[PDB]
Amino acid sequence: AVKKFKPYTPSRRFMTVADFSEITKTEPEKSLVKPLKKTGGRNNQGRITVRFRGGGHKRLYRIIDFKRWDKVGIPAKVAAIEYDPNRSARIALLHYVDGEKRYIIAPDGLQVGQQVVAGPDAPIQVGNALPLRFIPVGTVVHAVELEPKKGAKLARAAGTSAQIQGREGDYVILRLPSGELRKVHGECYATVGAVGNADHKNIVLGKAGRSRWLGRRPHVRGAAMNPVDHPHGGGEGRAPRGRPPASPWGWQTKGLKTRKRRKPSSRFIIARR
Amino acid sequence: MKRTWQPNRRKRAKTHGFRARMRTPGGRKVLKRRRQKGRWRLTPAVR
RNA sequence: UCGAUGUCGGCUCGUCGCAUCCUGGGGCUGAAGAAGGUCCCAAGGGUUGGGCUGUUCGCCCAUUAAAGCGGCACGCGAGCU
RNA sequence: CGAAUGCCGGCAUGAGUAACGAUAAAGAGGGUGAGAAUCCCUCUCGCCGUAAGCCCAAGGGUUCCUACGCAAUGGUCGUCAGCGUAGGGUUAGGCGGGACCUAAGGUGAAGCCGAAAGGCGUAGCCGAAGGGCAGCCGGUUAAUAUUCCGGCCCUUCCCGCAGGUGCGAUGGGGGGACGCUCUAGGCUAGGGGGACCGGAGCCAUGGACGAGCCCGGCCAGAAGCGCAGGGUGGGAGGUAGGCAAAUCCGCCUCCCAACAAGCUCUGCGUGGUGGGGAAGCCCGUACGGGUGACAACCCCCCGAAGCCAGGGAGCCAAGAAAAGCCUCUAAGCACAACCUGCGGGAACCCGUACCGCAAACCGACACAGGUGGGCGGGUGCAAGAGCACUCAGGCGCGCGGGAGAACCCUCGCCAAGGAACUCUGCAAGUUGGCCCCGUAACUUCGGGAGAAGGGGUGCUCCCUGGGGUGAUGAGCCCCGGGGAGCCGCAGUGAACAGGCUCUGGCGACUGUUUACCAAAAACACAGCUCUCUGCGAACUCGUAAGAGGAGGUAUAGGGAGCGACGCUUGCCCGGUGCCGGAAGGUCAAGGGGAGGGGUGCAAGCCCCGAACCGAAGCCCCGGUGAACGGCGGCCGUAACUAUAACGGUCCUAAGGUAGCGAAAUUCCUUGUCGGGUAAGUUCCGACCUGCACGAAAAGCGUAACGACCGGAGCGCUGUCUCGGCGAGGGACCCGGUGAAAUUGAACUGGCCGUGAAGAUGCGGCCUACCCGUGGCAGGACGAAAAGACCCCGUGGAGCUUUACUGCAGC
RNA sequence: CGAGCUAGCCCUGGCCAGGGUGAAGCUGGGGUGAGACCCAGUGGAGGCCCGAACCGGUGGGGGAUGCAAACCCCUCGGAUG
RNA sequence: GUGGUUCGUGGAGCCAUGGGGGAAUCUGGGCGGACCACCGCCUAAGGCUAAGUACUCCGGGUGACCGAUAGCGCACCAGUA
RNA sequence: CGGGGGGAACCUGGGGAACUGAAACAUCUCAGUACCCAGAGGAGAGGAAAGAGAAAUCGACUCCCUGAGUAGCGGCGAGCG
RNA sequence: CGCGGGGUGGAGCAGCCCGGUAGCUCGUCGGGCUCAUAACCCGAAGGUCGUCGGUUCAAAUCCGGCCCCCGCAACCA
RNA sequence: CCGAGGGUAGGGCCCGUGACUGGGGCGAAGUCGUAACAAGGUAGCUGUACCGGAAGGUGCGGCUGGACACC
RNA sequence: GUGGGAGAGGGUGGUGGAAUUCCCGGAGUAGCGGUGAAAUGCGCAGAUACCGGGAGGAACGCCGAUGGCGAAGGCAGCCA
Ligand SMILES: NC[C@@H]1O[C@H](O[C@H]2[C@@H](O)[C@H](O[C@@H]3[C@@H](O)[C@H](N)C[C@H](N)[C@H]3O[C@H]3O[C@H](CO)[C@@H](O)[C@H](O)[C@H]3N)O[C@@H]2CO)[C@H](N)[C@@H](O)[C@@H]1O
Ligand SMILES: [Mg+2]
Ligand SMILES: [Mg+2]
Ligand SMILES: [Mg+2]
Ligand SMILES: [Mg+2]
Ligand SMILES: [Mg+2]
Ligand SMILES: [Mg+2]
Ligand SMILES: [Mg+2]
Ligand SMILES: [Mg+2]
Ligand SMILES: [Mg+2]
Ligand SMILES: [Mg+2]
Ligand SMILES: [Mg+2]
Ligand SMILES: [Mg+2]
Ligand SMILES: [Mg+2]
Ligand SMILES: [Mg+2]
Ligand SMILES: [Mg+2]
Ligand SMILES: [Mg+2]
Ligand SMILES: [Mg+2]
Ligand SMILES: [Mg+2]
Ligand SMILES: [Mg+2]
Ligand SMILES: [Mg+2]
Ligand SMILES: [Mg+2]
Ligand SMILES: [Mg+2]
Ligand SMILES: [Mg+2]
Ligand SMILES: [Mg+2]
Ligand SMILES: [Mg+2]
Ligand SMILES: [Mg+2]
Ligand SMILES: [Mg+2]
Ligand SMILES: [Mg+2]
Ligand SMILES: [Mg+2]
Ligand SMILES: [Mg+2]
Ligand SMILES: [Mg+2]
Ligand SMILES: [Mg+2]
Ligand SMILES: [Mg+2]
Ligand SMILES: [Mg+2]
Ligand SMILES: [Mg+2]
Ligand SMILES: [Mg+2]
Ligand SMILES: [Mg+2]
Ligand SMILES: [Mg+2]
Ligand SMILES: [Mg+2]
Ligand SMILES: [Mg+2]
Ligand SMILES: [Mg+2]
Ligand SMILES: [Mg+2]
Ligand SMILES: [Mg+2]
Ligand SMILES: [Mg+2]
Ligand SMILES: [Mg+2]
Ligand SMILES: [Mg+2]
Ligand SMILES: [Mg+2]
Ligand SMILES: [Mg+2]
Ligand SMILES: [Mg+2]
Ligand SMILES: [Mg+2]
Ligand SMILES: [Mg+2]
Ligand SMILES: [Mg+2]
Ligand SMILES: [Mg+2]
Ligand SMILES: [Mg+2]
Ligand SMILES: [Mg+2]
Ligand SMILES: [Mg+2]
Ligand SMILES: [Mg+2]
Ligand SMILES: [Mg+2]
Ligand SMILES: [Mg+2]
Ligand SMILES: [Mg+2]
Ligand SMILES: [Mg+2]
Ligand SMILES: [Mg+2]
Ligand SMILES: [Mg+2]
Ligand SMILES: [Mg+2]
Ligand SMILES: [Mg+2]
Ligand SMILES: [Mg+2]
Ligand SMILES: [Mg+2]
Ligand SMILES: [Mg+2]
Ligand SMILES: [Mg+2]
Ligand SMILES: [Mg+2]
Ligand SMILES: [Mg+2]
Ligand SMILES: [Mg+2]
Ligand SMILES: [Mg+2]
Ligand SMILES: [Mg+2]
Ligand SMILES: [Mg+2]
Ligand SMILES: [Mg+2]
Ligand SMILES: [Mg+2]
Ligand SMILES: [Mg+2]
Ligand SMILES: [Mg+2]
Ligand SMILES: [Mg+2]
Ligand SMILES: [Mg+2]
Ligand SMILES: [Mg+2]
Ligand SMILES: [Mg+2]
Ligand SMILES: [Mg+2]
Ligand SMILES: [Mg+2]
Ligand SMILES: [Mg+2]
Ligand SMILES: [Mg+2]
Ligand SMILES: [Mg+2]
Ligand SMILES: [Mg+2]
Ligand SMILES: [Mg+2]
Ligand SMILES: [Mg+2]
Ligand SMILES: [Mg+2]
Ligand SMILES: [Mg+2]
Ligand SMILES: [Mg+2]
Ligand SMILES: [Mg+2]
Ligand SMILES: [Mg+2]
Ligand SMILES: [Mg+2]
Ligand SMILES: [Mg+2]
Ligand SMILES: [Mg+2]
Ligand SMILES: [Mg+2]
Ligand SMILES: [Mg+2]
Ligand SMILES: [Mg+2]
Ligand SMILES: [Mg+2]
Ligand SMILES: [Mg+2]
Ligand SMILES: [Mg+2]
Ligand SMILES: [Mg+2]
Ligand SMILES: [Mg+2]
Ligand SMILES: [Mg+2]
Ligand SMILES: [Mg+2]
Ligand SMILES: [Mg+2]
Ligand SMILES: [Mg+2]
Ligand SMILES: [Mg+2]
Ligand SMILES: [Mg+2]
Ligand SMILES: [Mg+2]
Ligand SMILES: [Mg+2]
Ligand SMILES: [Mg+2]
Ligand SMILES: [Mg+2]
Ligand SMILES: [Mg+2]
Ligand SMILES: [Mg+2]
Ligand SMILES: [Mg+2]
Ligand SMILES: [Mg+2]
Ligand SMILES: [Mg+2]
Ligand SMILES: [Mg+2]
Ligand SMILES: [Mg+2]
Ligand SMILES: [Mg+2]
Ligand SMILES: [Mg+2]
Ligand SMILES: [Mg+2]
Ligand SMILES: [Mg+2]
Ligand SMILES: [Mg+2]
Ligand SMILES: [Mg+2]
Ligand SMILES: [Mg+2]
Ligand SMILES: [Mg+2]
Ligand SMILES: [Mg+2]
Ligand SMILES: [Mg+2]
Ligand SMILES: [Mg+2]
Ligand SMILES: [Mg+2]
Ligand SMILES: [Mg+2]
Ligand SMILES: [Mg+2]
Ligand SMILES: [Mg+2]
Ligand SMILES: [Mg+2]
Ligand SMILES: [Mg+2]
Ligand SMILES: [Mg+2]
Ligand SMILES: [Mg+2]
Ligand SMILES: [Mg+2]
Ligand SMILES: [Mg+2]
Ligand SMILES: [Mg+2]
Ligand SMILES: [Mg+2]
Ligand SMILES: [Mg+2]
Ligand SMILES: [Mg+2]
Ligand SMILES: [Mg+2]
Ligand SMILES: [Mg+2]
Ligand SMILES: [Mg+2]
Ligand SMILES: [Mg+2]
Ligand SMILES: [Mg+2]
Ligand SMILES: [Mg+2]
Ligand SMILES: [Mg+2]
Ligand SMILES: [Mg+2]
Ligand SMILES: [Mg+2]
Ligand SMILES: [Mg+2]
Ligand SMILES: [Mg+2]
Ligand SMILES: [Mg+2]
Ligand SMILES: [Mg+2]
Ligand SMILES: [Mg+2]
Ligand SMILES: [Mg+2]
Ligand SMILES: [Mg+2]
Ligand SMILES: [Mg+2]
Ligand SMILES: [Mg+2]
Ligand SMILES: [Mg+2]
Ligand SMILES: [Mg+2]
Ligand SMILES: [Mg+2]
Ligand SMILES: [Mg+2]
Ligand SMILES: [Mg+2]
Ligand SMILES: [Mg+2]
Ligand SMILES: [Mg+2]
Ligand SMILES: [Mg+2]
Ligand SMILES: [Mg+2]
Ligand SMILES: [Mg+2]
Ligand SMILES: [Mg+2]
Ligand SMILES: [Mg+2]
Ligand SMILES: [Mg+2]
Ligand SMILES: [Mg+2]
Ligand SMILES: [Mg+2]
Repeated sequence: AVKKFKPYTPSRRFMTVADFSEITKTEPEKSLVKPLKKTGGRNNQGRITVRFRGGGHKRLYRIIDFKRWDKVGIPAKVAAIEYDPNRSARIALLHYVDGEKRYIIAPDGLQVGQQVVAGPDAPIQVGNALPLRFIPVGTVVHAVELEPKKGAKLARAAGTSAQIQGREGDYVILRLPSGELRKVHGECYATVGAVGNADHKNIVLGKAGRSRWLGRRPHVRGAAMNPVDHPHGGGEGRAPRGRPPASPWGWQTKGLKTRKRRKPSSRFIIARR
Repeated sequence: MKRTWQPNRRKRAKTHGFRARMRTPGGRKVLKRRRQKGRWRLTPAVR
């Protein structure tokens, strides 16, 4: 957990780096599994549609298995634990006995020697995937399918997890990382345990640049613009907002609920406190 | 100091070039106008 | 005078007025002497260096015969700042 | 046509005036020629030399070479030229690019969307300064050369012979295939020295015939070999995966290696031949050509950032694709095919001159500006691409000759004094490199720190330690140490090279910004908090399709404020915004048809049309402060006086807590006191009557940081008392070239008046021969710009909102 | 019709003399019940320091019908991000 | 719900049609300015159709059209420098 | 077998402004104009009544004259027709 | 000067704005409870509404003048 | 050479003094309330934490040096 | 040393039921709460009281003593 640094510079002071002892590889990754990708924050018309993005280190994209159900019953050994620079979490390289090599997002608790499976069969132990209906109430669980066969959308980020609070008919009730209480279909695959690399939240960037390396550009406050530019700005000598605080496009940024009311999804949600 | 003309022979024909004009309706009427007027050169020099 | 008469203060350079700050000449005095008070004549000349402030001004330090008030587009930016 | 700051052209004034475009710098002889400071040669002088030399890419497009020219172009001249006329000149299977690959992007069968034009989109395709791929050294022309030629190597295609083999691809696998910082061992470019090798020639002016002085001592090169490195397991058995099949690949198991041991690839070395080859003298050259010679062609050292190259180590931000390439099987074919080696053949299109930090490119100019890559020698100074001189090479900047005023610019020095200058030490000075001693508050324990403040610095001789390379030796090279002397005003002797301290404000910090008047206390920033978003996410761009978000998933993503860190961030929910509320109230279309009307003989057809049911929204109830925001008044009171812990009452949704406080906020104000100073509207501490601080438009501190803004001291000064002298480029005189704004016309004086109120022009009076040159700026309400301030116009435009009315969005 | 200037991002290359400080880590030693830790050498971190190239544009002077429609001189900021 | 028409919601018919409902074939259906009756007119939901009309790159004829600052931008090697 | 692209102006179709007028300005106007797009051609469009509209009338369409600045339309305004 | 609000028993506030009526809390005075004071309970007193002029039958009330008060404003210059 | 000492520079310690500021001692009869001693009228005390004109109040835990009716 | 003992002695992981609160459903009506007495609050938008489900956190009643253990602070459901 968390390398620190004596302050031989300002900003080497509170700067903080992850603990990579867990990483069993480096300079990988399995060349069979990874293409590349690009963007700018700009979109197919050339237009910035997400602000303050660009720069940052070149990445290769590790292809990664979110359908574990196509291997039902085939076992696999955990081969390696290494670094993915497209996600908060770390990926486990695993060899199947098919001789197929695949990437899994690494649960907290995997040592690399261990066997993992997926399917209704599936001993209930860290690393194994099952359909939710066969997992006993109370299990902490990650990488969940939202609908059956569509891939795992939930609890994928470092340290996240979910809990089975009970079942109703064809569906099971899940407490998400948000605390929202959600029904999910019994046939959705999930793997048991929590994501791990959970100390991720305690890295401390420590200098401006380390934000740029992650591709995050400087973010300027409405407050500091002119009135063409943003609902708050001018007059200056600073100013309070002069108005209920707003986004550049004019909507209100405190309190104002953006989820749409009539989504058929609403029929499956009970929460989010 | 750096002025506004920084000639690049490729850039000139991919921007104002004859094929370039011919691709955009905006651009075809640029040609029609120049032909209708009798320009000697409908489209720039580049070597 | 708006088909433009650049505006405070400083600096440089001055010039003029006298309702005189000093020096010269006077009357009166509640002028013994010395030293002052006040009023008259007189524009020849002279009228310091410095702390503060953009400052003019003003206060202040140290001197002085004295540390004069004004005009010249609040003299002077085709002379400077 | 007389006026429009009219329009077009022509010609004036200014005026022979300013300038002639870097202060690197010129002088003479000879030549050519009608004509020469300017063209050609020689000699002397000066300037560049991590360039002002040389190569490459862009871009330019004949500017290249030579002959004959000088009207113009050339900031003068021109006999010269980048100029005129003409002729000539660019040679590639190997260099660059294409009959190869893929990247962003582009384009796009399929497909999707859009009134039309069109928008999108998987495969494919196109796309390069990336990947792939075979040429090195010399000679030759006036002008091209890895292109022609000489010598020595090499690649593909085609066909044939031999030998080999399950052959075969657009398909499967391997590889290609990668970051940043540090970096080992061995090489090479490159460089330095030699008493050793080769060479014309030299003894000057006191000395020197010398182990003298000056010149040179390499280049390329298949196989073979050697040194150094990269890459790399071998065998079987199973095998369900690698969208078919694989013997390949993956995966499991057993067996031997464990090491480059081998196999293999590249670097360098050497190598058959090949080829260069100075100073000097001589001719004879916009250029170089004989000889030197039959040249020599060797040792030692220094040593890459280049090579071996996928080398190694560490770190986190985690570091392209595809083809060539090899392997695998598929159809298919096995006469084929493929592999290997030898041989003959065949091997296309375009670029190729020249300029290329510039007089040939971008800047209207032969323009002090701008322009990517590579090479960039020697010596000295700690190093170095820094600095001074200098190789090769290239230049003296396309007006000159004088003179030696004011004034200006760039620079040098100054008696005594030393910030007295001034808004302000602005400016300039001081300081200055390296080694050694030494070094405070405070501090986040790193810093502060080059703190401060000092000492050393050259040359000669004596002794002497360690290293590199060689042997462990000399030599050569690097790092020192001690000892005794010498000279000068002075030894980082010239050049490049911090002035320092105390103390405030603001901002944590490095960063960022108004291209071209603002670099900052503004923006950003790690970090804290609120808020939205369950994923076909929210949000954003788009009519849409689609895309970004994100091939992400709440430890994530969007929005907002605050802005490291420390200690903290009070009270109010009445209004407003957001959030929750299944009732109640009102509510549009629609449902409803009480009742009424028009017209018909009537059946009807046709209008209105009450109750009632009926969304969101508003009303209503409530919650919400790191949401918009807001956080009182008058009166009294203590055994001196003052003051008021205390009380009274009026109002509020609530009445400002902590901490700060004449402040980047304090009007009165230069508040009062204290400090500093001889003297302090500034500045520092303090008091609190805070006009009008106050807690994330954050409050109060904070080490470190700052081309920020304020205050003081030391050091030192031409800032100043207060100027002086000197240098150079101008200014002035002469020869050549020769502008510009401006200009109603001029025969253009002072004063006191007058006049539209500031008269050369009118009145009176004074003064005044005609014309210039160098100078100064008081005046022509001097020039420039149809005043930007101010108002006007029912002029215009950016911006705001509970202005009006719309629209997107929801 | 324009991103051949300028602003951002995407793709692919390249550049950054020389010096100065000396983080973690590792090794050894001390310490301890075992540690923390302390010291030494090694090591070579960093929007670290000095300073060329390259990037800037602080202060001042000159220029102002300019060499230049933003320049020149002197000084000065960054210079592995 | 809109457009067209002189018709701007007007008593608003007619022609057209984005949306909902949705017939009949002579006794069928549209129209004559809301609607009703009467009396008339006409036969939608398929198509083609000369000429009389517009215009002038081009050829010709004619000007109380210009005559090189005019007449086209161009009398000339001009959409050129 | 055909299509594609071009053509001065003219024609039809899909779409469609603003200045300006209203002596400000929203309806209105400019205006179905400018423009953009698609398709015709030597012309294009339109054309043989589910028409006019008051006469027991007229007979497809186009163009000119007239009706007529009439009927109307209109912040019953400017104006439109 | 400019605009807005204000002046009422001793203190602090209503009432004015709509003419006839002056009220609330404290305080003061008398009495009670208590050993005594406060607290608490029962009673009471107290004003011409800043001032001057007008309007009306009648003025705290409506109007004007002045006098004080509090508040905002004083910009381009 | 060393050398009294003079000079320049930077530290350390101690005393004095300073606008102002913090509490404290002490001083017959000033103001405000009643915290404590009798369940002192809320048992008291206590470390600590927040708050409040003031004594003090409240939270968490603690000590006894506190505790004849009624459920 | 050997052999035996009692114990809430400490660390770790697990786990059980009672209760409180919150929600969902059921039924049900006019108050509930609270105090010295009240009021604030809660409730006809259906509260309290009653039944069923669920979420979650905390502390462990009886055994329990005037008891045991620990150096002190302290240590109490149950299992390893
Ligand atoms: N020295 C005792 C300490 O001081 C305090 O005591 C101080 C005050 O509280 C106390 O003041 C008292 C006051 O409480 C009491 N109720 C009224 C009394 N008259 C005052 O007394 C004071 O007043 C006068 C001056 O006029 C002096 O003469 C008298 O000595 C003095 N005590 O007098 C002391 C100072 O003189 C506290 N008791 C406490 O902090 C501690 O016990
Ligand atoms: Mg595009
Ligand atoms: Mg960010
Ligand atoms: Mg942030
Ligand atoms: Mg920001
Ligand atoms: Mg701003
Ligand atoms: Mg904009
Ligand atoms: Mg806005
Ligand atoms: Mg604002
Ligand atoms: Mg402000
Ligand atoms: Mg405000
Ligand atoms: Mg130009
Ligand atoms: Mg190019
Ligand atoms: Mg380009
Ligand atoms: Mg032609
Ligand atoms: Mg004027
Ligand atoms: Mg004029
Ligand atoms: Mg006199
Ligand atoms: Mg006298
Ligand atoms: Mg006398
Ligand atoms: Mg005089
Ligand atoms: Mg005088
Ligand atoms: Mg001053
Ligand atoms: Mg004054
Ligand atoms: Mg005046
Ligand atoms: Mg003046
Ligand atoms: Mg001036
Ligand atoms: Mg002046
Ligand atoms: Mg003047
Ligand atoms: Mg006239
Ligand atoms: Mg002249
Ligand atoms: Mg002259
Ligand atoms: Mg001259
Ligand atoms: Mg001759
Ligand atoms: Mg001759
Ligand atoms: Mg001759
Ligand atoms: Mg050199
Ligand atoms: Mg070229
Ligand atoms: Mg000439
Ligand atoms: Mg060849
Ligand atoms: Mg090629
Ligand atoms: Mg090609
Ligand atoms: Mg071919
Ligand atoms: Mg190609
Ligand atoms: Mg290609
Ligand atoms: Mg298609
Ligand atoms: Mg496209
Ligand atoms: Mg391709
Ligand atoms: Mg290429
Ligand atoms: Mg290449
Ligand atoms: Mg090639
Ligand atoms: Mg050659
Ligand atoms: Mg094979
Ligand atoms: Mg591959
Ligand atoms: Mg060599
Ligand atoms: Mg050397
Ligand atoms: Mg001699
Ligand atoms: Mg010589
Ligand atoms: Mg050599
Ligand atoms: Mg060789
Ligand atoms: Mg010979
Ligand atoms: Mg490597
Ligand atoms: Mg391909
Ligand atoms: Mg060539
Ligand atoms: Mg240059
Ligand atoms: Mg270059
Ligand atoms: Mg040249
Ligand atoms: Mg040029
Ligand atoms: Mg020149
Ligand atoms: Mg130039
Ligand atoms: Mg230059
Ligand atoms: Mg350059
Ligand atoms: Mg070099
Ligand atoms: Mg040096
Ligand atoms: Mg140099
Ligand atoms: Mg010159
Ligand atoms: Mg001097
Ligand atoms: Mg001195
Ligand atoms: Mg002074
Ligand atoms: Mg200075
Ligand atoms: Mg310091
Ligand atoms: Mg020093
Ligand atoms: Mg310091
Ligand atoms: Mg010496
Ligand atoms: Mg010497
Ligand atoms: Mg060596
Ligand atoms: Mg010098
Ligand atoms: Mg120096
Ligand atoms: Mg320095
Ligand atoms: Mg300091
Ligand atoms: Mg200050
Ligand atoms: Mg800063
Ligand atoms: Mg920096
Ligand atoms: Mg820095
Ligand atoms: Mg900024
Ligand atoms: Mg600027
Ligand atoms: Mg600037
Ligand atoms: Mg700066
Ligand atoms: Mg949209
Ligand atoms: Mg999407
Ligand atoms: Mg997407
Ligand atoms: Mg994606
Ligand atoms: Mg965010
Ligand atoms: Mg801010
Ligand atoms: Mg707050
Ligand atoms: Mg408070
Ligand atoms: Mg509120
Ligand atoms: Mg509320
Ligand atoms: Mg309702
Ligand atoms: Mg109805
Ligand atoms: Mg009837
Ligand atoms: Mg409603
Ligand atoms: Mg409310
Ligand atoms: Mg104060
Ligand atoms: Mg203030
Ligand atoms: Mg102060
Ligand atoms: Mg503030
Ligand atoms: Mg705030
Ligand atoms: Mg702040
Ligand atoms: Mg502060
Ligand atoms: Mg500070
Ligand atoms: Mg900075
Ligand atoms: Mg700064
Ligand atoms: Mg001087
Ligand atoms: Mg001179
Ligand atoms: Mg003129
Ligand atoms: Mg005359
Ligand atoms: Mg006059
Ligand atoms: Mg003058
Ligand atoms: Mg002059
Ligand atoms: Mg003048
Ligand atoms: Mg003027
Ligand atoms: Mg004007
Ligand atoms: Mg302006
Ligand atoms: Mg108006
Ligand atoms: Mg207007
Ligand atoms: Mg660009
Ligand atoms: Mg660019
Ligand atoms: Mg170093
Ligand atoms: Mg370093
Ligand atoms: Mg740095
Ligand atoms: Mg640095
Ligand atoms: Mg720095
Ligand atoms: Mg630096
Ligand atoms: Mg500058
Ligand atoms: Mg970078
Ligand atoms: Mg209409
Ligand atoms: Mg209409
Ligand atoms: Mg109608
Ligand atoms: Mg009808
Ligand atoms: Mg019918
Ligand atoms: Mg009909
Ligand atoms: Mg009809
Ligand atoms: Mg009718
Ligand atoms: Mg009809
Ligand atoms: Mg037709
Ligand atoms: Mg004709
Ligand atoms: Mg004629
Ligand atoms: Mg003409
Ligand atoms: Mg003529
Ligand atoms: Mg013409
Ligand atoms: Mg056509
Ligand atoms: Mg149409
Ligand atoms: Mg109008
Ligand atoms: Mg008008
Ligand atoms: Mg208007
Ligand atoms: Mg119209
Ligand atoms: Mg149309
Ligand atoms: Mg026709
Ligand atoms: Mg037709
Ligand atoms: Mg037709
Ligand atoms: Mg119309
Ligand atoms: Mg009365
Ligand atoms: Mg204003
Ligand atoms: Mg001594
Ligand atoms: Mg001493
Ligand atoms: Mg108590
Ligand atoms: Mg008590
Ligand atoms: Mg008590
Ligand atoms: Mg008590
Ligand atoms: Mg007690
Ligand atoms: Mg309390
Ligand atoms: Mg015991």
